[PDB]
Amino acid sequence: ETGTLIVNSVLLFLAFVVFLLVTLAILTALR
Amino acid sequence: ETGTLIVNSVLLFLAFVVFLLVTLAILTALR
Amino acid sequence: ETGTLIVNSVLLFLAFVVFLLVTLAILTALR
Amino acid sequence: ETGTLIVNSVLLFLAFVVFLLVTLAILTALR
Amino acid sequence: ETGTLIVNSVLLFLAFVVFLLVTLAILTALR
Repeated sequence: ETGTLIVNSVLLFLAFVVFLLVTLAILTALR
Repeated sequence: ETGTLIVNSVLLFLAFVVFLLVTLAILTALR
Repeated sequence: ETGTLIVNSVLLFLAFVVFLLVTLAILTALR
Repeated sequence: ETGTLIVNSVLLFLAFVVFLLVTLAILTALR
Repeated sequence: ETGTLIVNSVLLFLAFVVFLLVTLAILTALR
């Protein structure tokens, strides 16, 4: 009906932050 | 009534990203 | 009124996944 | 109107779990 | 219509906590 439905979906984008964390962790561990 | 109810449930899938983080961490620590 | 109210609460369970991450991290660090 | 509005706010408390993770990580790294 | 719509957006701020975790992790790893 409105963006109110997409608002929750937008939050779902937080899943990217997780890979960001591993990005730094792997940047030092490599293997 | 509508998917609006499942939308929140979908976000719950974010729980998988957590194991993904430990996956990389354990891939270097093993033990 | 309906489970729609509990749906958000259910997501709150995600707080457990956090301790799960530290569980593996501490399983290698111990101290 | 009702707690339904606070329910989402309650979930926001999950922000504490994040510091909990760093707490253990820093407990071994110190520096 | 009301803040009820912004409430979900506010939770989105949790994305900051993720960088906070890497902040401590990188504070010890540097590289």
